[PDB]
Amino acid sequence: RPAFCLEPPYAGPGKARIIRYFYNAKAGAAQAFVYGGVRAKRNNFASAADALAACA
Repeated sequence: RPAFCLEPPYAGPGKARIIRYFYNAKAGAAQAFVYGGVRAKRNNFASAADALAACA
């Protein structure tokens, strides 16, 4: 799998409250986190299905 799939989630400095998904390779799962709306990293998906498609 791509290296970015190993990143922990990055909320960023923004104050928005947007649910996004990251791939947790240790758990083999797509997991929800709250994203602040700015400075997204690569392991940041709109849905669990998208995270799994890229990283599973």
